[PDB]
Amino acid sequence: SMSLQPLTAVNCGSLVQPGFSLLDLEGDVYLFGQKGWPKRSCPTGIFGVRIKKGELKLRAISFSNNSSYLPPLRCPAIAHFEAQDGKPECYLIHGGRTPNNELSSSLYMLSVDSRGCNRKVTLRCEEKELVGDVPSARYGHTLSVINSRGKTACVLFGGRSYMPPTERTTQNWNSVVDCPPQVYLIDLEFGCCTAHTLPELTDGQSFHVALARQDCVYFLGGHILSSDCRPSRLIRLHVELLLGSPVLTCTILHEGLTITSAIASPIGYHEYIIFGGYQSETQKRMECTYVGLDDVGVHMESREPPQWTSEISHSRTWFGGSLGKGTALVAIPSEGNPTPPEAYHFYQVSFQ
Amino acid sequence: SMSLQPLTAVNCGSLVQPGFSLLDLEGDVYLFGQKGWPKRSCPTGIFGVRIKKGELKLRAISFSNNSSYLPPLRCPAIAHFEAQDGKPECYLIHGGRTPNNELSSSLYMLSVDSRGCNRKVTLRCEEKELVGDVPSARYGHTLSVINSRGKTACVLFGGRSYMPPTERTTQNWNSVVDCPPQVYLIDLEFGCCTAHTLPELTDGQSFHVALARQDCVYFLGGHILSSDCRPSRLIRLHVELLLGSPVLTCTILHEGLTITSAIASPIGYHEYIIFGGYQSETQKRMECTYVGLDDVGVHMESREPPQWTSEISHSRTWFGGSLGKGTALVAIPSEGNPTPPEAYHFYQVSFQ
Amino acid sequence: FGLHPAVCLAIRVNTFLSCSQYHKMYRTVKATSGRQIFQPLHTLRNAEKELLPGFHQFEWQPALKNVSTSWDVGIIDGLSGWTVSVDDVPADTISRRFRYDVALVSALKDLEEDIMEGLRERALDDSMCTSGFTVVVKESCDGMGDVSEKHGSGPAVPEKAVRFSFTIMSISIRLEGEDDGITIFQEQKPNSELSCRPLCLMFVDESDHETLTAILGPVVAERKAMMESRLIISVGGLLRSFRFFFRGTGYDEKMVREMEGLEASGSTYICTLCDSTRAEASQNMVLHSITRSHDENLERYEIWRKNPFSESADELRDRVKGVSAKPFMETQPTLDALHCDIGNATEFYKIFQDEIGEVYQKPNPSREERRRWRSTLDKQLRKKMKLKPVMRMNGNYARRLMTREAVEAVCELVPSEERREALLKLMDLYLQMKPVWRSTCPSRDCPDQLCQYSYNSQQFADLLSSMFKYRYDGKITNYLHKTLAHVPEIVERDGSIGAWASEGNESGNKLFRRFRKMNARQSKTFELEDILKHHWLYTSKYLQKFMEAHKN
Amino acid sequence: FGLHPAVCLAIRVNTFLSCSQYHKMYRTVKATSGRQIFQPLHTLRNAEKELLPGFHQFEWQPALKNVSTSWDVGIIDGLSGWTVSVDDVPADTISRRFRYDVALVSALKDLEEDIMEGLRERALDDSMCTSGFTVVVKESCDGMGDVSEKHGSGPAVPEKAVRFSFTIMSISIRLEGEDDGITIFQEQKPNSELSCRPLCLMFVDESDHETLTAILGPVVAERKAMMESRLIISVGGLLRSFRFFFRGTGYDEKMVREMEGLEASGSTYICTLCDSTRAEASQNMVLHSITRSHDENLERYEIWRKNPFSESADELRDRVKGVSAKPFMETQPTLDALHCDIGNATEFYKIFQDEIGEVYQKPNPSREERRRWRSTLDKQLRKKMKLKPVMRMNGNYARRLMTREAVEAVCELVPSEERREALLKLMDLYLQMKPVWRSTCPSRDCPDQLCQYSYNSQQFADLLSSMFKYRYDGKITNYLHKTLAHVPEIVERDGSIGAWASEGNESGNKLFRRFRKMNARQSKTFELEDILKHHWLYTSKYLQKFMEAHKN
DNA sequence: CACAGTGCTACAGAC
DNA sequence: GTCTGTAGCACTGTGTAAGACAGGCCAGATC
DNA sequence: GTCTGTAGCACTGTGTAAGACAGGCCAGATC
DNA sequence: CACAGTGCTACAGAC
DNA sequence: GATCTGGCCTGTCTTA
DNA sequence: GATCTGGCCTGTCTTA
Ligand SMILES: [Ca+2]
Ligand SMILES: [Ca+2]
Ligand SMILES: [Ca+2]
Ligand SMILES: [Ca+2]
Ligand SMILES: [Zn+2]
Ligand SMILES: [Zn+2]
Repeated sequence: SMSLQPLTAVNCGSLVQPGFSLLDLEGDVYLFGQKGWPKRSCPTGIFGVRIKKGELKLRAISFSNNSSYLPPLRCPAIAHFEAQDGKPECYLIHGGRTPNNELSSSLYMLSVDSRGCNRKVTLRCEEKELVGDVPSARYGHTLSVINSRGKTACVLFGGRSYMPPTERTTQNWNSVVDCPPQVYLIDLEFGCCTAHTLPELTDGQSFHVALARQDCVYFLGGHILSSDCRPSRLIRLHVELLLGSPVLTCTILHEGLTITSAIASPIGYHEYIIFGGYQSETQKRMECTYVGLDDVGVHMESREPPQWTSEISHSRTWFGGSLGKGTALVAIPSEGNPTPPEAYHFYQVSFQ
Repeated sequence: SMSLQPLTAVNCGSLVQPGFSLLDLEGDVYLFGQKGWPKRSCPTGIFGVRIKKGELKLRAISFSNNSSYLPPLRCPAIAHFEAQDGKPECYLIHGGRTPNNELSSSLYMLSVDSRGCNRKVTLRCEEKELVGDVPSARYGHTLSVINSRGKTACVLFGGRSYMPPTERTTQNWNSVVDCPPQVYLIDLEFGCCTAHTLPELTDGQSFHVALARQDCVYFLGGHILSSDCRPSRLIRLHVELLLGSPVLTCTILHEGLTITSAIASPIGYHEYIIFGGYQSETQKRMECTYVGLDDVGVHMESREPPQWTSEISHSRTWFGGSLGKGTALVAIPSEGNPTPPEAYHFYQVSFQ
Repeated sequence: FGLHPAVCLAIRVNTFLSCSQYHKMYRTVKATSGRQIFQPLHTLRNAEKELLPGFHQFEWQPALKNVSTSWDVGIIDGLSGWTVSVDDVPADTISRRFRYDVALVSALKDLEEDIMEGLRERALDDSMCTSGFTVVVKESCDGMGDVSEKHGSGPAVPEKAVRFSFTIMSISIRLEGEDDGITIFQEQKPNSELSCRPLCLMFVDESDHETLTAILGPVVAERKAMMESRLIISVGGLLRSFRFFFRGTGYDEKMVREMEGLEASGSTYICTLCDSTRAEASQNMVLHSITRSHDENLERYEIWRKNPFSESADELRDRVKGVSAKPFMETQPTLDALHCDIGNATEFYKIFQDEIGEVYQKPNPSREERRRWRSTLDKQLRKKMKLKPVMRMNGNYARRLMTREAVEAVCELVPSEERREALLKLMDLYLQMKPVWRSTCPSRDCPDQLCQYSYNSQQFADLLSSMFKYRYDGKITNYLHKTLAHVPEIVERDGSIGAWASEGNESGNKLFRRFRKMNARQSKTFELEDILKHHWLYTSKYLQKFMEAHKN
Repeated sequence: FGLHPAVCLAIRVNTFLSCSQYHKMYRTVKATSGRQIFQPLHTLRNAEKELLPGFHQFEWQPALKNVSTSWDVGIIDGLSGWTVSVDDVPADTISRRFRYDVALVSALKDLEEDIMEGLRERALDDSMCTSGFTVVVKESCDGMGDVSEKHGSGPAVPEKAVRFSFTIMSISIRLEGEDDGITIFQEQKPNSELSCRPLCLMFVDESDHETLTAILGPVVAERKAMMESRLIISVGGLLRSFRFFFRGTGYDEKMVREMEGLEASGSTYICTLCDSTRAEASQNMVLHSITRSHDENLERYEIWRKNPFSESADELRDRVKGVSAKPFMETQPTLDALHCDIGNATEFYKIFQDEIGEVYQKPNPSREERRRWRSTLDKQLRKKMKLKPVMRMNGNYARRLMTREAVEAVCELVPSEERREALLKLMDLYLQMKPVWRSTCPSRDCPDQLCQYSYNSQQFADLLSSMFKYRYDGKITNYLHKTLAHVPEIVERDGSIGAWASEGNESGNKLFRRFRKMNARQSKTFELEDILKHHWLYTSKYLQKFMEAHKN
């Protein structure tokens, strides 16, 4: 079953903002993307998350000497590169949006470097140069890793962006549009990107969930901005790395799941659990969903949700990320006078 | 010599006001006269003062069952009735001014009743009825006890009061005048008072120090409100109790001391020390003065003052009372933004 | 081509124009189209001295006891001759006032036109009927915090202020006989600013009972002197005799307890009007008669001081029902509509908070759970009812919160459908009895709710007893007790409750801040002397008629 | 008679009358002496639309990059098309603004009387002289706390506000050629409210760098678009070409650090203008050159991001001199006179406190004796110098405190008669150099102090080094560093310091509060839209001339 | 060297 | 000679929250 | 037919600090 | 059942 | 060394 | 069980 326990943020509630990332590296979870530019208390901007005794504590992580430093991107595409040859195990980030609202259009590989001493870990970030046909600066898109024969590539798809520089006006400045619906194959070196268009992917989407397994990627419910619809349909994409041009085919599967901005926590070998973003523009999704996927296709079954508190049930918005091994963290904005100033109440939900 | 040590009031800051009294009963000192009417934290209005470890602590005292309760008078005439027959040892209070600014015109005998258990003391107050020829309601006056062969009586003299009820206007409401300069002999029972006029006492005075010994009372420097002068002359008045009318004679002595509202702490058998009130309306007196008095007359010698701090030296006003055995407590108003809210800085001065 | 100095003085006062701004406008309108339309400044200074206190000649019969017979005094400093010796209590106060009866005759001479009109339309004639005038005066006083202090010269002064004011409610006549009294003028908007005339200004803290009594002593002396005499004033060409009835009702409860010798405010003795204890007022919530009076408090503190039966502290307090200080000012035994509203609203806020969480099953929650419930309640009341969370409960929030739709917005959070209807019934019961204490005249405006008050309050109390016993086992708020036990006899003794509320005085505090910022000399020696005068002008009927009469 | 709608509109705006109050007066003056003198309300609504932005036709050559070519836009919401999806960053903001170049056109066209008369007094003619105009624009921006939030409908909004404004400092002409430029108009009171025109208002906290950049993005884009084009405006009947120089100087230090990518504010790198560390500024107090620029901060944060030499965090930080955030807005490398004054005054306050107690002998005092010294200093400064103690140092207190006589009132408390001479010498040294950064033009109205500045600051620094080393061993205030090291070169590069202060902007905050309370609809959806327009009207030269000209 | 007032009292200029 | 307009006086309000950094100490991990 | 005056809309500001009291616990004094 | 506004937009009344 | 009791302390309530 | 080191904590400083 599933249980939620309320947490308490001891001395850092000023760092979490609706768009942030939680990276599970070697069992340790790292918060990435904080409000504002990195202060001097933590000049890196990446924190180690430790949950214990109903408390949520954050620790300042440092980098290595050969690493490039990193702006706190807000809604980047995040791909867990799993431990394999050559060097395990990266965490691909591209590209999000900057504290001053630009879009990065840069790829960053984030790995673990050394330990300890006293449970101290140093990370490292290689900003990997991209030669293409590079994809445009965007956010809300998704990035996934695929293995075929037995080469490893990275598929990139979706996202929003600002209007083209020709139509952009100081009165159009903050309006966003979906990028054209092409898929990008990023080799990780050679740092060569290729763009491929698909007859069945007729319009772009954003804030979808992408689940990859062994040379097949399944795109679940996204949000289409042109028609203002949340499609129930599921996309299944089959790639294959032929020397030397990547032939690539697509298909629409009948019914998937109507969600946007979800939390996909992994529980099993290739099985995840969806904790829910939003069904409609006014109604956040309150039900859980188990999604295991195999060689035959996707499977999907209802799980019973936990006893949602009145507060987390009547809240307008919510967000969070997976703490790993069937556990995730959710946040709720708080309203009070005076300011608490703890901006968010925190819960930890766990499956089994 | 003499030393001053700064104290700190731990929690009692709202109770001390410029006009208050410190009564030394059986070695323990009691604060009497607090700001406002008695709260429920101390429904008596009298507190026990304990100075230790540089801290000033107040403890709520209770009364007995047969005692009359007591308004917090502000500038009453105070006479330490010493332990003798019949009942020792009282503390005469008459009459001060009430929280709502009336003048009391009542006489209260304040004595110790029982102890302990855990250093708990209960007092008692008898409002002694006065039949006369009673004195008018006043304040800033003085009261002393005298013994002549060997009957005991109380001399009462000086003070201010509100203007007569015929000339008092709602535009004259708060203006005060010195009451006529008669001396009142109060027998302590029966409560028969008698007034006597003196050819050499032509004008009334207030805020003078009265030192009594063995059927002679010495009135030191007062303030005359008609001529707005502070006389440096000393008055010495000699009483004698012959039934049935107390013959009574006076004399002006060459020079005394030009002070008002002083602190007369006792150090010896019949010798006190004056810590200083005010010399002139703009200049508070900063020098000490030893005053021992005998059968020949009053004697007067300058002692060295303690090294006054800059704060207690540049203050506009000050007040306090004798903690006994050559020790006294002084208070200084404090200015700050925001309110401290500790209204007064406290010092303890001690001789030898 | 030309305006009457009175007209343009009313223009300048009623529109909040400062003197400097008015002059700025006058010179401009005088250089374009040279003919001066407005009057210069000095002629307005000359125009107003007929309107300020100290202009008309009057006399009392018999003469007022220990009040001077001069009739031409204007602005006095309220220190009243405080001798400034250094050994005495300090003169910490900056305060200024009108001398009471002079300001009274000024405010009465202001109502000349309305007195004459009320005489003529009830078809009474005037050679007649110059003998039995009766004026009913509502007086009011309130403290006020957050008053920034000026640099100035001296002396050092607190950052709080006390503001004593009054207003003329009604004026009637009883000549010749049988008639109770034929009301000839009555205030149409008694809770408005335009009918709350300032009397006394102080930079004093409410709490210091020493300085407040020193400043307010002469005023209470004048009040006690006026209950006996007859005023005689030439109004409408004839000398006429007036009587005065003073009703002090514009006091919040803290002030009433400070002023009547009672202990404040979460005592064991809760009521200002009755003697019942806190616990005793839980078992029986609706059956209490009004007993306390100023004279009885006066004679009870004599018991406290003399202690004629020689009992302990607690036995004596029980004997005296908590009168341990001497009462200083007579106060009408009534209720305050505004602060009662705010108190009952904060109580219902707490009840909603304790219904979102189900504190009738889980009797002891944590503090973070209570904070979480507060968060969810405030978010719900932001979505519907469109309220922001407030630091403190104020009147407008109380008005919008104690509606039926707000309760229904709350019930969406209460899980189980019995407590839902429980507190819904509670709210509609409360709304069936609110208009009785906030109407200007309940016997005419909402008569049936006046009639049904006893039974309604009975059911309210029993609903509390039954399904909220976890909250009201032995604890009640004072205003709930007053609202449930004393309303009917108050409205039957006085006639109304809302007409005598603290609303007008608090409304005048706004004007105090406004005029201190923009209508006075910026100095400690003069700011009060200016605020008082301009405030007195702003609340004059004679100057307010120039605004309306010259439109319709 | 009857007044020109422009005249009475200026009457209504410049005297702070409400629209409701103005109508209240208009009907009254129209009923007595029925001949209407003032105009009704609707004709003033018609009169002002020529004064608000979006009325005159203009064009840029070449066209502005990514700025629309429409010239008739009025008040826009600053969200600029924020798509309101739920998965995106929320639209937490209520903000309104004028589109930058349109408001610029409006203010410039407002200055056309003075531009023409400035042309005619220099005896330059008009068929000539239409090609080389140069306008110098001072920009300013400041946050503002304690802004009470409305109930309204939505969305939930913080209780702080940011207010971006600008003012036209000077406008000159360069053609024929040899002349540097012949100034034709220049601001006489640049630190006044009447010459600080509002551009954009937001309910945003200063601190949230995410929302502030989202609001201010378009504005900075328009700024960067205007530096190349030339405006063309029909002023004086003829089409004329203007160019613009923007100098952002109305920023306190905190905002300069926030907007130039520097770490704030008690850092190891203290100066906004130089690269010297804190301890390094103790040894050498007076010898530092200005090196930092927006160009170079932009160039340096790329060093921080890419880390091309693979150094650790601290080696990288000192290689980049504390640039770890991307600079977002170009800021003129100068000083703020007002906040510099306040900072140096609070420093001298602390020095007096450390001289009453003799902390140069007893190096570690307690907390209670530091509080005791504070009390004695405040009492002394109340007796003489007539000051009350302040919660926080402000400008007026700073002005009255840094006088000769105040130091002499302090010396009466210092016992040792050589430290008295010490800090007295300190104070006159400081007064010999304050007018250089407070004057509107130092080279004209205090030239000798301008030339004697290097030597004076030298002696000030050495007095600190010798007789106060117990305090300045390795720590200095940032403003003390700026005041001692950078004043001369600033005044030589720019011409003045006090003329470009933040004084006018802070003065406009006063108007923001006033208008929000008395000159706008009371709703979240409209109050900014009203405050912006009325504030723009109040700061118009054309409406301000009706006040002055029709007096003298 | 902020600056536009804050209201009252004197003291000139103007018929 | 009445009426009018301004100078003198002493003081007002707008300037209002977190972050940096050095030193001490303790807890948890390793030898 | 232009000009003019008011009703509708949704929300504003004045309401703003200590004291009472019950229960638990510890420190100091006595047997 | 506080109350006097806060400014703008419609919509009648008035020549 | 054990026991008792007064008074201090904290938290909740009631009005502002 | 002893030793080491990272990170927490407090207080002071700097601008608001
Ligand atoms: Ca009050
Ligand atoms: Ca109040
Ligand atoms: Ca600021
Ligand atoms: Ca500001
Ligand atoms: Zn009762
Ligand atoms: Zn520098």
